Amino acid sequence: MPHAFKPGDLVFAKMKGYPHWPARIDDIADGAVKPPPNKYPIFFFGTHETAFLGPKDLFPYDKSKDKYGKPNKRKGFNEGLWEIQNNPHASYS
Repeated sequence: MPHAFKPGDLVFAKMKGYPHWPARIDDIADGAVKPPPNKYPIFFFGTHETAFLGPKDLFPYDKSKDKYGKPNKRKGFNEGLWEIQNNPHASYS
């Protein structure tokens, strides 16, 4: 059975006006800004951007990839597909 989300989990993450996007739950570095309560720091593959999202907008990657893991015209999306499949745990700093 599922646990709560944890750093390193792979997802597609949804935000308004954007397709379901390949992403991971990030750690918070010592000294870094902490997320709001009940939100997680989401790192978006390809764009390398970060947003704070709650579980309603996080779809586990294994279950969802068949629906959401197809090429998209949006900037960064296809690079992000490569990252989540091929090196989802690397430093992209």
